[PDB]
Parts: sequence; structure tokens; C-alpha cells
Amino acid sequence: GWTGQESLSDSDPEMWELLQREKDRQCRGLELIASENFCSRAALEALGSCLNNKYSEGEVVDEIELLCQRRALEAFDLDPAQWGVNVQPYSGSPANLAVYTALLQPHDRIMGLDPYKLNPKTGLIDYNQLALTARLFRPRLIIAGTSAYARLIDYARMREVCDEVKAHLLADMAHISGLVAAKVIPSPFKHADIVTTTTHKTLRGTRSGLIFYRKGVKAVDPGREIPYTFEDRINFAVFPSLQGGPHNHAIAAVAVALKQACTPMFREYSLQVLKNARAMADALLERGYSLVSGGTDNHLVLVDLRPKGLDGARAERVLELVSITANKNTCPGDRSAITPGGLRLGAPALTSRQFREDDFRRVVDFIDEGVNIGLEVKSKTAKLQDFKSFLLKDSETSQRLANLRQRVEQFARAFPMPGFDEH
Repeated sequence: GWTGQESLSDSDPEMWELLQREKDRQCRGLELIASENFCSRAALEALGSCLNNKYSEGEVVDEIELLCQRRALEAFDLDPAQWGVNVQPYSGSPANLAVYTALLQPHDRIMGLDPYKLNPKTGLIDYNQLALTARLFRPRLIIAGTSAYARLIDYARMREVCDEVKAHLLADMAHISGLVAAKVIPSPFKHADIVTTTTHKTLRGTRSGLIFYRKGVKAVDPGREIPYTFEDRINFAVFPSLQGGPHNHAIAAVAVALKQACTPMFREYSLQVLKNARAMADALLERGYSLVSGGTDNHLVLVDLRPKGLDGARAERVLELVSITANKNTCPGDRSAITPGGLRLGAPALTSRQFREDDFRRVVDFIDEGVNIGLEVKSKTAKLQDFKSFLLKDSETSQRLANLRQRVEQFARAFPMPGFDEH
């Protein structure tokens, strides 16, 4: 401006109004995307700080990165002699790419979820096949992580397969990292060589990445102490290889979120996510829905809509038009990625708005009503695009959607919202 200290509301009314509109949209909806959350003000304040002016690569800043490093190992209860962390990755993908480039040579073999497979009878990771398949394939790295699994991963059993075929075990804990930090679920750090995470899902911060790696003594020869050798390879893979200088503002925002994750209130939040997820699952079962794996031990539920007669693409779109955001998801035995059988629902985002179990029972009631409209509409229409345009162009459907929507939004608006008041 004249000063560069003018408020956004005063200097750019058009942008301010876009932000107020987006804010109103978040406040009036029911966010059930299992990977979503609402960032705290405090993290956002760091992100928009004068650290944006400070450029670095390789006084206060280096204190920030070291601080962030220290807070990362602390949040996850890690010994700095046994674990290091690279806090510089921009997002979650750089974290993961940095890993594969660091550790593997061209056309090295890799296994991960898709590949190993879920047992369709139990909807659990088929650990038996993983171990047989990996004896065949001799992978150099195996990735433990998924975005759509409602159970706890047996990291110990994957460490067996890895210890056997001399593979690295990478745990991608992006979706469950807050739960791991609060110690409400078991920790992959006990069994894994490498752990990657984003910071914007259950950690409830900004959109950045972390790479944790084993350092120090791996073993003793019975030359003497045999060391881990991930550090210099990971570090080099991050900078200068895959990235430029770190966003110091972004690293500060990460540090603020990791500090929050250490507090008793964060543990209570995390416990409540598990309770809310179980409540959601029970309410769905009580109304005769099928759940992949028959329920949950974490932050999400995976609904198999196929016995009900609707698919996840259809359900997802109806729910969207009544201000309920969820994601379609493949189920075991599914044919089509376009019309998957399932709907993934998560507790983290609404738990951050102080929803309790009874509030999740309410959400389920609304979801049930939406699915019912989807079943009506599916009965009167043919192709997926006919289904979609009917929702908009049929008078009776359009009016039923509007009534459920007004009711959803009037319920949602009453709950608080993390972040800044107005934008």
C-alpha cells in the first residue's frame, strides 16, 4: 500500500469477501473427509509471519528449524540418539519421494498397499500373502500406510517380513499421525526404519511434510557398533536434490502444531476422535449399514453401500449437495474405480469443532436421509451423469435436497470453528 500495514479487508474488499464466503461455507458444512481438518489460528499466524521475508538454505531461523526438529522428536517420544528428522519437506509427497530416491537404486523392487492386498473376507491386510509374495519378489522397501483402512496396522508383523527379505520398512502415518502422537494408538516408530507424515490431517496444522529416520547404532558384531546410514542420503535427497530453500514460515507453522500435539488437551482431542469414530460406526450398524472390517479402531469408517443398493460416487454427490463432504472409496471385490462401492467417513474435522458422540449420531441420521434420496433418484435414472443432472433439474428432488441442506447447515453453524474469526 502506502505502508504495507493496511488490513486485507481495507486494501482488497473483493478478496476479503471471497474469504468470508469460503469461511461461511466451512462453518455451515459437515466435513467428513477423513483426511481433512481445521487449522488452528496459532499455526496460521506463524505461517503469515515476517519469516516470509527471511530467505535461507543448507540467527533466529536456524533456531526455528532446530526448534522444529526438536519439537518433532518430542511429539513422537523419540530419542535423538536413535531418530533424526528432516523438517524441511514442503508437503507430504516430497517427504515420500525424498525417501525412495534416498534409499533405492533404479529398477529396485518396492511393495505397498493397493503391491499387497486386503483379505476381502475380513477386510484386513492379508499379512500371510504379503509375506509369501515378498519372498517371491524380494522388495528392497515395503511401505506401511493407507488412507482408507479402519484398523490398526500390524507394524511388528511387517517388520518380520522386512527382517526376513532384508527390506527397509517405511511407515506412512500421514492419516493417523495425531493419534500416534497422543499415544491413543500404537506407534510405528517401534518397528519402522523410516516414518513419513504430513502435518494437516490429525496433527491439525498446515500442509507440510516430515521424514523421520533411524540414526546411530543399528547392531553390534558379535566393525563392532554397526551404524544406520539413512541420514546423509535422506538429507541430500531433500536439499539440494528435490527442493530449494525451506519455507521458514512454513517450518515455524509446523513447530507450532507439533508443540500443540504434546499437550494433554491434544490427547483428549485424540481420544474423542476415536470415540466419535466408534459412535459413528455403531449408529451406521444400528441402521443396518455394512462396514468394511465390521467397524473401526481409528479415525475413520469405511461404509460398503453395495448391500444397500447405492454406490459411493452417487452417495458422495447427493451428500455434497446437502453440505455433507465425504469421499467415495473402493471396497474389496469392486469392479469399477468410477462407481466404487464405498464411502469413507472420518471423525477428525468435526471433533475439532467440539462434536461429541451424540452429535455424530445426528450426522449419521442426516447421511441416512441423503442415501435415501440417492436410492430414490437411482430408481428413476440410468447413467451416472443422468443421476447427477436429475439432482439439479428434478423439481421434487431439488426441493427435498434443499430441505435437508437447510437443516444440515442450521445444525453445523452452531458449532465453533478453529482458525481466525472472519477469514
